[PDB]
Amino acid sequence: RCLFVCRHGERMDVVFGKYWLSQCFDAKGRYIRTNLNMPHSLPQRSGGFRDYEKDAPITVFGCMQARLVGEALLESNTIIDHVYCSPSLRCVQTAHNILKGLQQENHLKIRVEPGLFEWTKWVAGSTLPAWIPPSELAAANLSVDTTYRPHIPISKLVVSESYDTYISRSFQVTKEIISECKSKGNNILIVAHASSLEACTCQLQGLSPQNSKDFVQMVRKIPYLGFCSCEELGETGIWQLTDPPILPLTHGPTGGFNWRETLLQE
Amino acid sequence: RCLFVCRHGERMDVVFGKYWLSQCFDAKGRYIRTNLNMPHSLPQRSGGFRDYEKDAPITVFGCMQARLVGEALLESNTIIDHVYCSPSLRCVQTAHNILKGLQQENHLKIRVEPGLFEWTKWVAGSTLPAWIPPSELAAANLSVDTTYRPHIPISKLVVSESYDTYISRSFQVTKEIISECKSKGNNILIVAHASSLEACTCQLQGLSPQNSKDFVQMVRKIPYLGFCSCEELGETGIWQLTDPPILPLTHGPTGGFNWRETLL
Repeated sequence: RCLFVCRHGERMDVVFGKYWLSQCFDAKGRYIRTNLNMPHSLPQRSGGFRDYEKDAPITVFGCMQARLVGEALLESNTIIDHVYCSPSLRCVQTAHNILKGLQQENHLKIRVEPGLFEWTKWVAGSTLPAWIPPSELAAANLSVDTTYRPHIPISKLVVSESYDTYISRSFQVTKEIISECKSKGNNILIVAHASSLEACTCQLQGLSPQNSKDFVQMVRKIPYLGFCSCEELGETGIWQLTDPPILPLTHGPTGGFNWRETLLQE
Repeated sequence: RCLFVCRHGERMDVVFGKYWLSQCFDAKGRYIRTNLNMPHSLPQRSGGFRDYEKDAPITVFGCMQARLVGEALLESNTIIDHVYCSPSLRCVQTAHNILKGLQQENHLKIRVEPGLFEWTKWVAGSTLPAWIPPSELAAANLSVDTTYRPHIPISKLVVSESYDTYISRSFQVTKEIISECKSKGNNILIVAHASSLEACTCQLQGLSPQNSKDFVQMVRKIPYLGFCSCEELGETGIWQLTDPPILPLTHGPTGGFNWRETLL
């Protein structure tokens, strides 16, 4: 048995900055493509385009990262029997595109688990992002399981949550995920956040969590699609981090370029 | 008539650093893949793997950057009638993958022109990179024209070249490129270096070049696949930079990750 945990792909809001909505949406709040790193379309959301502010999508290159990981899993014959993700759109889109690369997009149905959402301290304000429900995610051609009953529904998350609460629910939900997949296929994939890789696996392995200051510093090191593997040893039944079955993915930037501001014109 | 000039895609040596060869090659100099941003294979080179040191390939993401641009050109209904590139492998690979996006890889044949190589002061040492000749590039399934007769062959390049020489030969070669494509298709694509966007278009437009320092500082701003367009106004015959027919491409990094070092 193996638990794979990885981070979502490149985020639109990180690339395109504080006012990224202005690069993606017109005066009427309709999506527009102003860069090749943006897709042809984005889902309509119940509260309009500003719902994207606390729940940004991945980029085209975010999609490509996800697909490269899926293809690498396929190429290594790493069979994924179940896939879960955080309700964050970026996590759902990442999971969908791993499935594409895996060529399992018509077989695997992604189980959206609010339990896997990151520490709610990272959310601005006193309300949660307006996550797109699984029924709408499926309507947007993301391979989500609309029949999945989450272990920690949105109703059970609080924005006030302590670090301890975040680690504890991550431990709790990870055990419930493993428990329900037992004897239903060896490999489980979680697609979530930078913080998830340690939060989902720390107490699973019997380890004590770090203090929150060291935790936050560490979490800043997890690249997009950062990928870890936590295996259950048959002999002892103990879970332990091990080398993933795929190579790491590393690439650099392609910076912003305005030809008028740079090339000689006079 | 339009002249499009763009930079090659992401470079393998830039991503993986000074000791990048150690990440791509084994004790016998055979290519090894140790990262998903590395391709499945690299061409066999006459002087072995160290020839890559001064002539690095593009990465997987460099290829994807190239194909995206090609796809955008196809979507914009922009027809590329001729394509030229620097002999740098990164430029050739980028040009090929642009053709892939255009779905023109079996019709267009890339014209490898050493005149489009960048300022030779960016080459370490006193010898040029051991560029892979067109017949070998074709053998590696890159869509290169093995019959193209370059306007500035490798034999004509000087490793010790001055800035003014680089700017002048860029002007010279661009004019000769334009002249031989006249009345045989309206749009020309040049796939080369950061420095080529300006060097190839400056004097073409009748402009005075910047000094070498301001040139270098500007050159540092040009991203991978950075794309400009220089159009010939039909009324006057004056060439001028204009808005490209495709959107720009901007993305961030996905840095290194050692799970042993970072995770509990």
